[PDB]
Order: sequence, then C-alpha cells, then structure tokens
Amino acid sequence: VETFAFQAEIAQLMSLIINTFYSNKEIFLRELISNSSDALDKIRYESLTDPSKLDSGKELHINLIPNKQDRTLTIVDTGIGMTKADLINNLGTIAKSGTKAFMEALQAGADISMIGQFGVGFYSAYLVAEKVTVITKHNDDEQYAWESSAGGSFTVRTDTGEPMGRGTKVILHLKEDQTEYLEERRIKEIVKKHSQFIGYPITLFVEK
Ligand SMILES: Nc1nc(Cl)cc(-c2cc(OCCN3CCOCC3)c(Cl)cc2Cl)n1
Repeated sequence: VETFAFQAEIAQLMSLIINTFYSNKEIFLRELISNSSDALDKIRYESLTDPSKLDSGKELHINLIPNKQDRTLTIVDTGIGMTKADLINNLGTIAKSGTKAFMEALQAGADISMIGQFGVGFYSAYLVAEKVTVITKHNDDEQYAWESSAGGSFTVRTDTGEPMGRGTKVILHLKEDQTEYLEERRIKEIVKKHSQFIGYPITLFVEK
C-alpha cells in the first residue's frame, strides 16, 4: 500500500462536503451514475476507431448493488477505467482547478447540488459515505484499488479482488444514518427522479 496526501484544496472540499449541513444528500447517486455514463461514453468512442478495446467485455452498462450486511452501496460500470496515473492524479491532485472553480461559485450563489458542473461530483459520495473504495481496471494497466476515509490522505494498492474485465466500481461504506440508500424503493426513486434518461442500462440488484 502507498499513502498519498490530497492536494490542499481537494482536502478543503472534502471537509466541506463532510461537515456542511445539507439535507439533500441523494444527489450523490446522480453524480456517480453520471461519472459512470461518461466513462462508458469514452470506451464506446475509443472502440469505433479501434474494436480491440471491447476485447475485455463488449457490454456497456451500470449495476447498482446494495448490501445491507456490509452496509455498502456499490455503483459498477464497464466503462474505460483508470490506469495507476489517472487514479492518483485525477482523484488527488488534478481536481484542484475544479474545486477552486466550485468553492469560488458556492460563495457566489451556488448550492452543493451543483458540484458536478465543476467536475468534482465524485466527492459528493462523502455526503453519505464515511469511506469510499474505488476499484478500477484499464485495458492499458492492471487492476487497482484506491481508498480514502478523508482526513487529508488516500491509499493506492494493487487489486487482489476478483478481476472485473474493464471498468470501475465505487464502493460506498455508508454512514450510520444513511442506510435508506440500501433500500430498493429508495434507490428506484432516486434513479427515476435523477437518472431516468441515461443511455446505458441501469440494473438495480435485489438482495438475498
Ligand atoms: N465511474 C468512473 N469511471 C471512471 Cl473511468 C472515472 C471515474 C471518476 C472520475 C473522477 O473525476 C472525473 C473528472 N475529473 C478527471 C480529472 O481529474 C479531476 C476530475 C473522479 Cl474525481 C473519480 C472517479 Cl472514480 N468514475
């Protein structure tokens, strides 16, 4: 396991999302679902001008896997995925510009639900999650697991867990009081209301 520090502005954003009073937390699902859709758009394209990219799985989709036992909600996509570099730089250093653009817009009329407009929508996961684990596999690199419970740092290690083919799974280890996001009808409700017209199939797994 390697340990890295969040660039100071990214750390300030995460303390903000984690510590600000905002009751409309359900937007986090919309924001993960959009990120997934974007990454699937990206492998779709890269496969037109190259059909070998789908050698790692031709199905382009999004699965929603709640788990009451583990108290996790996992969003999985068969999108482009991230290489070691994307994972490290994106998540922990390069969101610097967007966070500034976002925090600069909050103290200027914006509200938290506008986070994705500045490309930092991933961090809205900290509204319901105490820990986020990201599993990713890029055609060009091996499988990685990124993790953070905030606190100014994150970890990157090689993923021992089952291979996924190509894609990303964001595992949200929910806060004690947000278990309603492990509920079929509640997930169904947020998707219908927020992600109704996503161009890839969204499957909500059932428990047991
Ligand atoms: N589902 C999914 N798939 C991929 Cl390939 C990436 C991500 C993802 C994207 C993120 O940010 C994208 C926008 N910017 C990219 C450059 O770095 C700043 C952010 C983030 Cl932050 C996290 C994930 Cl998991 N999620």
